[PDB]
Amino acid sequence: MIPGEYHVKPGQIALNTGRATCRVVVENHGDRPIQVGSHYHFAEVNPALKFDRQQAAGYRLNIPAGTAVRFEPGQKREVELVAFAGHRAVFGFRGEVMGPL
Amino acid sequence: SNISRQAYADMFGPTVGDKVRLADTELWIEVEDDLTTYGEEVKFGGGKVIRDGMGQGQMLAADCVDLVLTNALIVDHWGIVKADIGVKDGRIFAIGKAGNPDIQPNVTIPIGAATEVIAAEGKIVTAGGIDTAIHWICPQQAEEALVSGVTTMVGGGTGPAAGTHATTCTPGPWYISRMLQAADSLPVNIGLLGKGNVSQPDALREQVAAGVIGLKIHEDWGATPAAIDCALTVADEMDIQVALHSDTLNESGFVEDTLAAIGGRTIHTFHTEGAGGGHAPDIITACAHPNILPSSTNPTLPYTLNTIDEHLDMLFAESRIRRETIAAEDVLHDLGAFSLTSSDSQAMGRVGEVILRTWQVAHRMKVQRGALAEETGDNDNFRVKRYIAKYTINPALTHGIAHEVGSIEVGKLADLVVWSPAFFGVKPATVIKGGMIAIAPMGDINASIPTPQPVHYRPMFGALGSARHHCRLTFLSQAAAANGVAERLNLRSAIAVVKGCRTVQKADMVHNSLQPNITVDAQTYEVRVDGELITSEPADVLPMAQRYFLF
Amino acid sequence: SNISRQAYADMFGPTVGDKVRLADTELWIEVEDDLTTYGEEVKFGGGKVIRDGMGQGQMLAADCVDLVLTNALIVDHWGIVKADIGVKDGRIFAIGKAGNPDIQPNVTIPIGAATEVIAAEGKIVTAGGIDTAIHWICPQQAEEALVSGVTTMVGGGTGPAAGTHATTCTPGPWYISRMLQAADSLPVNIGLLGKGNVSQPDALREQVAAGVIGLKIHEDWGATPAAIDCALTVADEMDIQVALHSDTLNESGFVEDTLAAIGGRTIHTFHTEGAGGGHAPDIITACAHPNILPSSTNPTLPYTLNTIDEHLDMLFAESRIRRETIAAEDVLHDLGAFSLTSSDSQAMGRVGEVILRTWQVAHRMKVQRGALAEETGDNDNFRVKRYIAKYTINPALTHGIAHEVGSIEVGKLADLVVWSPAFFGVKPATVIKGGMIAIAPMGDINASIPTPQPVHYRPMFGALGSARHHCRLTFLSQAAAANGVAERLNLRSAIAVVKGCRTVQKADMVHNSLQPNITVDAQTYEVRVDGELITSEPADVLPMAQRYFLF
Amino acid sequence: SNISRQAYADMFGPTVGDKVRLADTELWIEVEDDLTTYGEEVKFGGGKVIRDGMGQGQMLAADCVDLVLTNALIVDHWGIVKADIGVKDGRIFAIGKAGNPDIQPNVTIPIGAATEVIAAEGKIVTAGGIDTAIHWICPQQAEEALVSGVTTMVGGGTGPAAGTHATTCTPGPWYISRMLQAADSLPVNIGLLGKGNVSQPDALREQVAAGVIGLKIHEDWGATPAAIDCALTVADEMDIQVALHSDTLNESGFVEDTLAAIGGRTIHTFHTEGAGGGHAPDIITACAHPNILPSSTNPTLPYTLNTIDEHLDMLFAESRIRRETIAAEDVLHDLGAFSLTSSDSQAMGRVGEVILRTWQVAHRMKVQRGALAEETGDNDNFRVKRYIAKYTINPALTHGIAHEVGSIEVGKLADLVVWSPAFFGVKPATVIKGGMIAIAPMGDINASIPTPQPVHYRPMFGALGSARHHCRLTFLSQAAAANGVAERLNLRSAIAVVKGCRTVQKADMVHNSLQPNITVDAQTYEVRVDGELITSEPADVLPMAQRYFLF
Amino acid sequence: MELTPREKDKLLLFTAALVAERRLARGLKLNYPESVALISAFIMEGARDGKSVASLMEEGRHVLTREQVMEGVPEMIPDIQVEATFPDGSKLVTVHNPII
Amino acid sequence: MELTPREKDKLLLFTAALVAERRLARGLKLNYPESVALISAFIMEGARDGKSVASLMEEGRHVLTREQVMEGVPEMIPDIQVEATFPDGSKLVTVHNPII
Ligand code: NI
Ligand code: NI
Ligand code: NI
Repeated sequence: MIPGEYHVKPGQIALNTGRATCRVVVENHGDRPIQVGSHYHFAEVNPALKFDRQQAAGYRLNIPAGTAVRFEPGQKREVELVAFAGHRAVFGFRGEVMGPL
Repeated sequence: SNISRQAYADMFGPTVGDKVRLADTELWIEVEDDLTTYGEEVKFGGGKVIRDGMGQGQMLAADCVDLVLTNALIVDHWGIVKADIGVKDGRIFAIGKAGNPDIQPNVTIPIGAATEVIAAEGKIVTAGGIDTAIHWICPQQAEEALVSGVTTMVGGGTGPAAGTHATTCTPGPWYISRMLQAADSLPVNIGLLGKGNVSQPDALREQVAAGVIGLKIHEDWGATPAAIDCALTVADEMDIQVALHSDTLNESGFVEDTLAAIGGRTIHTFHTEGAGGGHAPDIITACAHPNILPSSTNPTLPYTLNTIDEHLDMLFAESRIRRETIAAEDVLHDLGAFSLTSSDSQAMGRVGEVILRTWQVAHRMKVQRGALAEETGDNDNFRVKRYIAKYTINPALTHGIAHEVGSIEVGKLADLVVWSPAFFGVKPATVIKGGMIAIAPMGDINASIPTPQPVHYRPMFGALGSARHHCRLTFLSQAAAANGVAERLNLRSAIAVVKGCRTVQKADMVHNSLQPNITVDAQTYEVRVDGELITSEPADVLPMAQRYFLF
Repeated sequence: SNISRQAYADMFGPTVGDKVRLADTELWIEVEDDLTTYGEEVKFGGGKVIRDGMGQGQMLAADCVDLVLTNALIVDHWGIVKADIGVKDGRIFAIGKAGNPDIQPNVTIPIGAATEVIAAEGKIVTAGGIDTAIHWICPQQAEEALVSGVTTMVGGGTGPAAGTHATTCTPGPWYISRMLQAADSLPVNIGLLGKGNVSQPDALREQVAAGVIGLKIHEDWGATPAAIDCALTVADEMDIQVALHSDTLNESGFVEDTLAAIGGRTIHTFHTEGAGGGHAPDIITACAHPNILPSSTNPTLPYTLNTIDEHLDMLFAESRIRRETIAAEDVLHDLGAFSLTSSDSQAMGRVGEVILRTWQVAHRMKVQRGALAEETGDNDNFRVKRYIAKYTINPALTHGIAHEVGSIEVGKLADLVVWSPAFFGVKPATVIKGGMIAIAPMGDINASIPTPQPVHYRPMFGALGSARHHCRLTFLSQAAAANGVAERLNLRSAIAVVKGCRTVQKADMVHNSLQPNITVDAQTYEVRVDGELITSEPADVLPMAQRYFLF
Repeated sequence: SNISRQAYADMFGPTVGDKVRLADTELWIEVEDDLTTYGEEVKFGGGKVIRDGMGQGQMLAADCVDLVLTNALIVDHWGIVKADIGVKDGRIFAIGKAGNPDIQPNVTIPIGAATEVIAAEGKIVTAGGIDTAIHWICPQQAEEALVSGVTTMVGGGTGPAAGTHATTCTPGPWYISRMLQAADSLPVNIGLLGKGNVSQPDALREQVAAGVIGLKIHEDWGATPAAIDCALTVADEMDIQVALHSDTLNESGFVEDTLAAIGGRTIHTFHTEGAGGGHAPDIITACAHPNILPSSTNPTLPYTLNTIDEHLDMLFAESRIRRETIAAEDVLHDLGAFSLTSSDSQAMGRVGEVILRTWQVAHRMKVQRGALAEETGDNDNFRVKRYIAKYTINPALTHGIAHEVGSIEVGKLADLVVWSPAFFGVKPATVIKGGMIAIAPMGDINASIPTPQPVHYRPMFGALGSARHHCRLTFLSQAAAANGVAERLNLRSAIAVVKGCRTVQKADMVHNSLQPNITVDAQTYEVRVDGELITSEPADVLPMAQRYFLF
Repeated sequence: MELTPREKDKLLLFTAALVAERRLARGLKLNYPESVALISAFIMEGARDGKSVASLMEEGRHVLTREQVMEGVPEMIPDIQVEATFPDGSKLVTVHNPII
Repeated sequence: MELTPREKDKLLLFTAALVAERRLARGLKLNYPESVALISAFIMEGARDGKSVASLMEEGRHVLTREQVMEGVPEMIPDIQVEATFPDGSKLVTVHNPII
């Protein structure tokens, strides 16, 4: 008997289903670590991360909400991206779009 | 991507199909629904979702909520569901999916720069309790009740005076006015009951016009057929509720004579089982009537080994303290024949134990009677909905304030209680009043975080001066509101008017509308429904007890 | 029928001829009269008298009292009688026989639906104390004093500043205004004293116009003949009282020079014995004059074994701390030569011990001197009336507020203290301010009754926000009231104006108007009245001490 | 006559040339000047100077001060001098020589009947502290901070909600209004910060118009270049300050990108060293810029043996918690490169330890680095002036409130703290708010003096109801003041408007304007100024610790 | 610990009993408040142990005798009442005429 | 003594631990608040003695074992945190999974 215990049913949850996804190879060229959050507009991440920014336009990391992917200096890795939904209007970040797309 | 259900529950709280144990009881709830879009849950923190352009949008204050409770497991009379809760202008705005419509799908609760966040993942959120049997013996009762999860207190009294020690009555215009003024200082919504024991209508109309939302008929002031009829006549014309503590002595007549005097008019019977007061030994038969809204006071809930020894001394005594009716009361609650639970604060009741005891009854009944006929699935969801309604929506309906409080529904005052599953019903994580946290466990004030010991309940900003006035309600009768009583006494808190007290009937009590063909044997005191004996066994040990309290 | 006197006393409290011991002292009071009609006493409870149509009538609020204290044993300067007390609109309505005129005889205090009840059978009821030597060093002094049975506090100060540590003065308009504003937060009636030490009239008139009800002349600010004359001139024109702590150093002159400067004008001499301050070693001779209203501060009351050792250190020191005048002071009180008792809070006095010490003096004097020449019968009734007047009506008369408070008389503010005989003068059962209970011993808040441990004094509804403002008074000078000071500072409490401070003389002090032909020997310090030496012996053990306090 | 310097110091406090040890540290201050006229010092008491016609004159209230602090040893950014302090209308009137011009020479602070006295001989008097990194997690933080010597608190929050636990932000108009109302109940001056993380200007303008005096940009709400630019644009037009907790994750860019977004506009960088948050591992380089006003939060001050073990757990973690930058921060403070100290209350900081820790850093730096290049004479006067400015005038300048508070200068609000040398920086003797004592150590309430045990901090008259409202300030933005926000929310306290937030630059920070050519090695984290390594050693034992605290 | 107001209030009672306990140990005859605190704390520990209300109502009358308290004390205490968390929840114990 | 609010607050913790300490001595299995108070007070005394944060984080896991507390208690306490005045000032000690 454990007070307030859960009885979670086994299995898995599929995330961001039915949405466009693409894989991109990313490499950290800076001398300091960079960590990116699940909903950050990937095309506007720290300039030191080298990748096809044009392909990442309107995408974010396809990872569980609230988690992040770290890139130590010199680190290269392939990440999976999922497209933004809603109005698909990007405001903020580095101020590269500030509108729909 | 994909995530396992266990890691998912650890990060966002349980989802559809997962079960959670309520504290250390045998009650298990199963999530019936989840309003999220997997992968789009909002979480607050460094590198998390609720950030500019991401989970937080560009809308002005008017187009977003002031507060969002993220990933809450809601337990209410209408369902046990997982959802985000939006609060705007101190009221419940929506129950749905929070976020930023600019980049997220299905957003119904917009988060913007003007939005504060309370992380509710892994927590259970419920409406605040409503105690309707308060004896205003001391103002300290409000903090004790608020800490337990009760946000509305209805009752009467003037302090530690003999009249108040015995009855929930605030006698006359002067004391009513003084108490309405004093109420602005307490962090709970308050409504007062006047002394309804008089055979002259005008003496009652005055009290109603002064501000009381109900009239209490108590045997100590004379619960005679003449007094009862008089109070009910005025209640019928002023749209206020009548609460009753009948003639235990059978001085003016038996229970059938009292019931006859009431004449099918709406009335709230306090401690319907009888140990707390009422026609000996059969006042319990009142729960069979359509116009009676029956409640229990808490010392008899649930029947345990020490109950009788304790009561006999706390308290002809043997005609009032009956093992037969005390054992049956637990079952009648399980069946929905009794619709509310209350305290009877510092007058045969414990102010901080209304919620705690209601759940101990549910636990004891599950243990003894198994699943309710209404249960579906392998959980105790229906039993949980039936019992939570006893201290939330039902008390709100009985007293005509359900339009303001009583449940988690859009437009109602945002009185919410956040609980950690392991302490559900015992010690709340956060108590919100009208949109602001009013009291919560707080650790070392000088510490580097709010969690270091000692952690104990301390008043927060919602319980302070003007912020408090804005986050609490003082309920008035329609007559008092019309007369400008608030302006005359210069009341600082928000004002709410009661309405619909005369039209409620047993059939309106949520999940507790049973009208059993009940009888009590005059000699043996045995309770029978349809001829079958109703009884239960006394508990030797109860959950929500020694594992949580220091004393 | 018939009932035995013992069973009668057990049910309704003592009646004519019965005696009661005051706490653990040797003082016995005998009931002089009983205003009831045997068989028609009102009692509250299940099946009791105060019920609809029975002891409770059909009258509207305006025709009945708001509160009735049933079967009270009143101890006041005018008598020790058994009666019901009616309170209406926060004031004493009547002292008589309560009930319902419809069925009961001789009813003078009508009880109706608007009436609350406090059961006083077996209890002693007295007026609230009035302490006139308050140093406002901290606001916590008000709760301490209220708990002891003191409901009015007169004094001066601005907090823990050197000036206030030493004197009861609130210096100037700014501080006076700040303190009048702060007073709305305290649960006691308050009147402030300004700094009267100046030789420029206008500097005093300003303070009076700002709101002070008196001017304190203190030696630390210069108690010179010029300052004294100036303060008395302004007092004579503004109808405010002057309090004096004379020149101990004999710097500007001796006691006869100070008395000469006063010139027969009305003045209240603080700690007239001298240990607390004043011309060494004969300031005590002031009690011989008709225009001097003399009081004692409490550390020297009563003379005990540790008094000197304690004082010498608490404090040329030997010229001020004299065993000779300290022993005589107790006797002068017994004889009525000294008319008031006060504290001198946290500045050579104990704020919660004004009442307690006054009774210890009476006890010690009965033990040493026997019955007073004025006693009649085998009781200590006259000695009890002489002493209770020292902290109730006499302080009220001296400061011009006797029209509002000071005794249990019709029309006066209902500041009442209820005591159980065993704890009389030590720990009150209930403290009522302006008709509402303000503080009382209160047990476990979550308990089933208000009596379970731990029981300690907690603030009640009469000490809360707006209810408090309505139940307390802030006394102003006639000039301040006329100037609209209350409206300008936006004072929330009820306002009362002082009057008749210039016309009181020693002859007006109730039961304490003796003007003895007293002398003090310059070398030996011996006190003599009519040539006879006045002295007493130090107590080794006192009542109202170790039997009641935890520390 | 003549008097020896020792007897002189014992009676009037030290004079020119005397040195005093600050608590139990190695810091010694030397009195630089004394504004008295030897023989004419004012002292209060029986037979002392401040008496009618002597040290007290005949002037009306308008021509004399309300309060005088006699013989104070002032420690402030402008000097360490001996003088009397005059306070009139809640503001600092003069620093000079008090007395009566009628008989005394060189009187600049006239004492009359309307003057209260606080004896400061032998005490050190300083301005009240100003903490600018407050997370309003609970209202109890105000009492804790006031007791420590902090009288102004700037920050944001709504109570114990996830958003506030993490950031100093009061999100939106509703919460801002609720908190401005709640502020009237706290005994400290308050100014609120809104949530500045948005890329839509109007969402920020609304918050400023609602009443916030600044906007907090926090990484948890998204500290992106777009958000930063937006908040700074609105700040530039509304004359409010921006506080920053940068992107530790380097998600949107590195420190140079953030600095680029700021574009030379004025900004206050919180916890500039980085352990408390900010671009890892070089946010510390911001102190090289002219437009950056850099502060430290207190858990890292000063570097000790347990710092790292504690922080690592309190808190990629190794990229944020660096021994290299933590050791350097102490030195950068000693050099004037870091200009303020703050708490980061209950969110990686200790609310009652801002002052205490600032002095421990000074002590540790004296011990390790010797005298500052700016010192003159054999004392630590310059080091003391450099450090006291860190929690007084500099925070006032950074937030645009230096016209009201921040130092002991004529015309500023009289927020003063009195310390006994042995407890300097640890436990104050008296805390004055707007001319009234607000909190102070207080002994037994029922005692004959205010000193008997137990002595603990208790609220005084300046912290009570209306007196409190008059002695505290609620700071508003110019827009809110113009809009009538105070009248609309019905704010009771005095109102002050912030101004000059955009024009302050590093060069304006008193005694702390160094802009070093600083660098941090990306791999090793070593801090270098002009190529030279900056570091220090961890303390094993610190002053102002175990000798003073019970726990 | 998440202490509620009532738990904190009982800490006051426990501490008062600590004072009384030490004085009784010195051989002092206890006064009124000391007697009430000592017997009260005794009952609370009884409930923590799991004794029944019935047992405590009886055991509580044997904590202090008339010879261990000051004169007049037994008469100032007609009964003592205290509540505590028993295994079956909060219950009220009333000890009548505890000192004899 | 000039006790600040925080010093007075810690007195509450010390007193709660006194209650737990006596119950453990009777052989009772401690409940939730008792367990938190006992381990917490232990750490505060450790700091007063001059032990390091590192040492206490470890020693704190050996104050109570799973067999000295009620069922479910170890799981209700994932960690315990308390601050105290170490020789080098106030520091935070966090003991993870203190009961095993
Ligand atoms: Ni009842
Ligand atoms: Ni005096
Ligand atoms: Ni920060």
